[PDB]
Amino acid sequence: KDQGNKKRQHGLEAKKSHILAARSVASIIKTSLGPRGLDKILISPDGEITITNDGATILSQMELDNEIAKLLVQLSKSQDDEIGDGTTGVVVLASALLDQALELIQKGIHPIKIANGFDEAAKLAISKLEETCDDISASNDELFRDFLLRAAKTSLGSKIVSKDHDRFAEMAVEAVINVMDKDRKDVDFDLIKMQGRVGGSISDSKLINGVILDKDFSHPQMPKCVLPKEGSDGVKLAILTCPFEPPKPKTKHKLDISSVEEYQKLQTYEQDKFKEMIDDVKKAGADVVICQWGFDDEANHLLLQNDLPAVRWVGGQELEHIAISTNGRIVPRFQDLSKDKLGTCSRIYEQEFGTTKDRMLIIEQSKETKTVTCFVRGSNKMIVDEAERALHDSLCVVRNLVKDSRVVYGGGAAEVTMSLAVSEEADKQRGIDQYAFRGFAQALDTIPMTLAENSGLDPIGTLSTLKSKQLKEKISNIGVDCLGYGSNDMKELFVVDPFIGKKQQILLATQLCRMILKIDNVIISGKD
Amino acid sequence: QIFGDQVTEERAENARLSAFVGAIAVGDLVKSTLGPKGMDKLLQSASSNTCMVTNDGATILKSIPLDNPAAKVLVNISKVQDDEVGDGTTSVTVLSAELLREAEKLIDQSKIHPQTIIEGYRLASAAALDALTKAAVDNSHDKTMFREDLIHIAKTTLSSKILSQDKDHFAELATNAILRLKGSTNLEHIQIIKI
Amino acid sequence: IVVLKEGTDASQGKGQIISNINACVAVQEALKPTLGPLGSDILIVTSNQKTTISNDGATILKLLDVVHPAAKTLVDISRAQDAEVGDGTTSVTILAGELMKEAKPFLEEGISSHLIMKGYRKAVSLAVEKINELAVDITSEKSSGRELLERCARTAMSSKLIHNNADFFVKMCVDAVLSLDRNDLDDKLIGIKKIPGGAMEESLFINGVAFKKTFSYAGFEQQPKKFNNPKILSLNVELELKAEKDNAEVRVEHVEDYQAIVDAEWQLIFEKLRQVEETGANIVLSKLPIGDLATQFFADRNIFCAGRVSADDMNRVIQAVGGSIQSTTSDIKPEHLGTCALFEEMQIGSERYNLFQGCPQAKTCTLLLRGGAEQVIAEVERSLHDAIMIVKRALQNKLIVAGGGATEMEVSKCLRDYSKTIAGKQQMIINAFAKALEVIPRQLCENAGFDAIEILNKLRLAHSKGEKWYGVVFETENIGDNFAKFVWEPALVKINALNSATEATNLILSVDETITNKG
Amino acid sequence: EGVQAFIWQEFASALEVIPTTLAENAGLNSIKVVTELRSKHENGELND
Amino acid sequence: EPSKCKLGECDVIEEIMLGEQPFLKFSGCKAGEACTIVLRGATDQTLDEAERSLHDALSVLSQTTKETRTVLGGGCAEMVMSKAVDTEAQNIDGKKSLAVEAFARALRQLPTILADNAGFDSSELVSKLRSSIYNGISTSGLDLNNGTIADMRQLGIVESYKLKRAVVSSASEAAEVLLRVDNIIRARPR
Amino acid sequence: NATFKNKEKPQEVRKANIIAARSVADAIRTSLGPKGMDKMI
Repeated sequence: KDQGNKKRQHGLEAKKSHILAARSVASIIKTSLGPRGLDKILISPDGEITITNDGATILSQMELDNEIAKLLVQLSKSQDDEIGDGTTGVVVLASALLDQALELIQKGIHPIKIANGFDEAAKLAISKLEETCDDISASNDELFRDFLLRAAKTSLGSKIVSKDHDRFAEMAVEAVINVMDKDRKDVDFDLIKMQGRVGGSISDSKLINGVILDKDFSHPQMPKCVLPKEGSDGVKLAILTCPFEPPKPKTKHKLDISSVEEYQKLQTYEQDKFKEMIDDVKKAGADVVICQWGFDDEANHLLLQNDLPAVRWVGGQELEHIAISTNGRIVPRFQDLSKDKLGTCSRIYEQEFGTTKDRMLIIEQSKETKTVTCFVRGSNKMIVDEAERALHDSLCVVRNLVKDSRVVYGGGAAEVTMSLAVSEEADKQRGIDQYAFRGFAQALDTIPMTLAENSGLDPIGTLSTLKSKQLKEKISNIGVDCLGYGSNDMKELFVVDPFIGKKQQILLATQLCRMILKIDNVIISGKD
Repeated sequence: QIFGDQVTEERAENARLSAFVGAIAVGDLVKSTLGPKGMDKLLQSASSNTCMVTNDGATILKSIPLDNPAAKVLVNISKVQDDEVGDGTTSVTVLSAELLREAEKLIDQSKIHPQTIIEGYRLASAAALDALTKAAVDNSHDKTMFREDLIHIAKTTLSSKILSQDKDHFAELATNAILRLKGSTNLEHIQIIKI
Repeated sequence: IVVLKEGTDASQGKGQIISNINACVAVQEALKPTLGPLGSDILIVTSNQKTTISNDGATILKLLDVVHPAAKTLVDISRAQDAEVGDGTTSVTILAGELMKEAKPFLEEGISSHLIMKGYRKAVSLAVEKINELAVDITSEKSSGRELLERCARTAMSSKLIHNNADFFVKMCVDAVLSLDRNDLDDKLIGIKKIPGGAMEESLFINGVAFKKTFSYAGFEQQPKKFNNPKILSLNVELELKAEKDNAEVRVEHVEDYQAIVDAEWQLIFEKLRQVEETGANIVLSKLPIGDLATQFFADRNIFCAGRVSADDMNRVIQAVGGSIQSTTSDIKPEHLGTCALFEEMQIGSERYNLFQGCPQAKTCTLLLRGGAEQVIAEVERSLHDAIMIVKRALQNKLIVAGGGATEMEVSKCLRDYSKTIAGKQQMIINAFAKALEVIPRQLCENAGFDAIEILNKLRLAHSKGEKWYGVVFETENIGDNFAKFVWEPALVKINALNSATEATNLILSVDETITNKG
Repeated sequence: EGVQAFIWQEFASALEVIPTTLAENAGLNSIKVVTELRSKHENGELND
Repeated sequence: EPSKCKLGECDVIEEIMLGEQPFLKFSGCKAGEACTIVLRGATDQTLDEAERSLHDALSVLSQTTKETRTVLGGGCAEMVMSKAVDTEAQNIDGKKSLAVEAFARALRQLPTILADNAGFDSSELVSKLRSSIYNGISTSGLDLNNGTIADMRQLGIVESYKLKRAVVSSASEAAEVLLRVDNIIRARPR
Repeated sequence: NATFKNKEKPQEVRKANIIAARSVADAIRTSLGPKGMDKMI
């Protein structure tokens, strides 16, 4: 079926078209690469308006019919969960490998040889980069606190955060450590909640150790704060998976009212069930009741008399994060409540944020929890979304810094050291793979040349200068200047990149470059 | 076909022209209307009998539909200027078009990095704001009467507020919290201690 | 009014066969890069806008939506290749297409399709007779049911730390799949339990299931450790008297009230103790511990009971005895029982272990490995697992041939010699079928990076001189013997490929004029 | 150093067109013979 | 690096006590200009409502300081800034020499366009205005009524200083986004 | 970034002469060596 409007490619054709398809998307993100790049205006189909240079956001919004560039979106989707800040770095590096792969094809080298050529060249560059790598925790402990603050400052320097960055730098460090273990080194993005609302400024943003739920405490007369009640155990909260209402059988569901007699009785029976369901909360000692469904008007009447605030319309996913952070349990029925199954937190209070009419709640905890909600304030909706994703980028950089204590010096010095080491070892490796190793070293030179063009420097002159400083003088890390400074040697500036982060970039770039070479044919069906 | 659903990316050659010549054409609408002696513009709709003639810069820019995606950026800049003060929207768009007009010469026959051009303005605008400070005058003259006029205005601001209990002491604290600064009046220079 | 073909004319004559040949080449050239494990992948975009990338020959051909009617036969035989066999889905279409390409010059010369079909059908008949000579299936000839599978599994296990002891280790891999029904072969039933301490070569293979000693309580050395036909019972929770977890809060103001709930729990278990007595189960196994109340009662009745057995072992207990799992201890029923031939407790590893041995009803075995460290044994478990999975598919199909162009070139070489003794037009037709077999090793070398021009001449030179088993090495490019390297392929794949590809090719050519309606 | 340093690399790659063409016009494998020259000329000098 | 930084200092650090809590009172800060208003209430309601109402009173008093403060208009301030930018264009690095000079050109185009709608010759008036302020006479400006150059202090033509700072700041923010553009992403229609 | 645009293109005219010059070298390329291919003129 669908014979017409069917595209078919062959070996002698698609191999040239697959390279041109990658160079089109690559040249688009070369202008936004680096702190001197371009912030692009993007509007999601859901109505969110924001301006950012992040490649993971830009490439995700790209909808195109080129099948080679679709593989760039598939890799960035998997990389966004691992890192998310290396989208612009991998695509340009992968395109540099494809540009060198096309040259090897013209020399008579099969594309499967290029896949194995870059694979052995990537593994060789990992060992060379690890030998020149430096460690933090084994060196200086106080610089470890300074490295985490200044690494986020690099990502927060291109945003309005740069004025208040001092506070958000500490908020990004604590948010990552809370959701992870030092030995396990496992950080999940679902454990850190990123939220923000309009109003206030960025200097008023607070770091919360628990959920948010966006609740006003239902009826306004209910108290906006919850006390420990004379040295109790934490603050007990009730989690209910059943709505608040008189129970009805599943066999009938029908209620017959013959006259005012049965009408007045049924009206009192529904109120008697309201008194029986609230007593189970009092017997368990739960201060606030959290339910998935709304409450009636009579419900807020009995909860107000007993000073028991209410929570309405909580999603199923939010109920899981409450029991984990507060060390609670999920109680299916009403009568199964008890002090052991109630979530225990440090305190519960309603903190009014600026002039915003939301008036949400804040549930914190003294001990380390598995759930952290980062809340950001700003005078405009675009400012909130800009500072939110900028803080999220700082969470991803610190995530890789604590994942591997060893880090490499960035700013272009990492790609030059990896290129000079493979190029020297390329002559020692004979055979057909010798050109595959030389082309891999030339492909690594695209990253510092791209950063040099965006910084206003000669890409050839600066790259050749850095190679002479790392050879004739001594072996060290001196990169191109991304941000304004007096001179070279970013190592003096203490600009570091995570070794596990940079290694993850070169592996995904090689894994995708091989997969692109493993597709010589494109079959696209038409529209019936 | 990248993007889609009316979203598209301009060519690097056309984007520089759309951000410069396209922005000048938008600034050309308010160019001849700048000043009290400025000219007028015509806004005509499909019905053609609903039209009007006005010199307002904020009315002409917002009424005319702009298909240029770079022109929508100047609309957001006009909204930022309108938030500060309701006057001067025309002068900002015209001055921004003059900076972009020379920017075309700052690229083609110059070869200067665009971020360095902005840093060149940041150093030039800093000297421009300093030149306005040295030549700044004031109607504050007869400050002896002006210093007395401030304590009476502070008393009017205390109306309906619980501070109305004593007007003389609290208005003196607010008056001395400003004139004694001899500098920026922002609240960052005034610390509040609640006890 | 009603039109069947919707007014679509179709040409006839010799040009219709040419249109069928070009359709087979278009399908072939797409599947050429997908032949081999290192071959290229095809990207297909369906009208649903779902982009998938896979090397499976069956998944690709279903998403292409081929309108050509004669090319649908290549897709139909590919779906049957993945169903009845599962291997060679891509190679059967390429072979049928290359055989179609070799018949293209036969049409230009005027050779009718009748002798073309009879020339290939005779070549396949001579090929199957040669494959049976090339395929080596041996049982009682210079081998046994073990050593045959032990040799092929030793080379893949060679060049490892266990290579010195590999003689004793390879015997336990073949005995693992032979201890269970040969009709159903699973790689999850060979699961190995590690025993810390001891020499590596002292490991013993067990036909049944084994587990450690969970007994920390006094009263051992009472129940008899050797049974004739013990009845094995499987349990889950709520067996012993005092519950280890999930207790209850009971407040009593009197001593007699405290002794009442103890005697109440005693009577509930005592009725369950006699339930096993009336059932006649000599073996009691559960995932929860067993208190002293059940141990003392089962000791006088000569009933063995062991608690706290891991869930991984209990899964092998059920399939070994041929019984079923019971949820509670009140519902115990006799049909869940099973029996082995022997029961004993071994001191192997300086730790006493209770295990079943020599069970004819066992559908799964358990291997016990010994070593100086548990991390070393874990490397042996992964090394022995790779050897069992290779002989697993070798035990299912015991008729195998030498892969890597060995068998493919030998069939082509003999058919070229058979053509010299066959006069007539079939002489040049059989030579084309032997040449059509050259595409299988070609595309394998092209997709892997090897040069198909050099490897074709170097193989034919070495294959036609001396030993006839010389294959092609998949890793390093060179001529070699795949029969020595123990690289094998099941013969039923090549037999069904030559039958399906040649028939489908002979069918398409059997029609001079094809009229196909559209709609 | 600078722009000239990149030209020395391209000038060296431009000198390999003569031996590569000799391998192509003689029927020998292009990429294979050229790599055999870089391999043998490392140990020996002008001997191959 | 040691001995490289911006350091502060103060003459005396004295610890006092007010409201039964220890406080710190600094004395003699270097070039210190500031104040600290200590509000002593009887409850939290008196403290919170006073701080919000005090900032509103300080905002009205600060509004009269920043506004009603004007600068010389009629092309004067636009040309006076050009002289300072040309001074910045004097000492500058290599690549920003033309970038800074281009900013002074747009400053001279503001009185040029104002003279366009007046119906006079802008090239004659702006050129003479630049040469007049360059050497002495920094108060001169363009007179649109008589079509000549006269002193702005004598004619009484002034324009707000807050308006000048708002236009220059908005022009720098608008040029910050637009000059970085190597490509334009068209917004999604709502 | 933003660099010299080169509105007039004298270099693009030279690049056309380079491609025309490389086309002559491609024809002579097949004639290199004693085993080189002959050319019919």
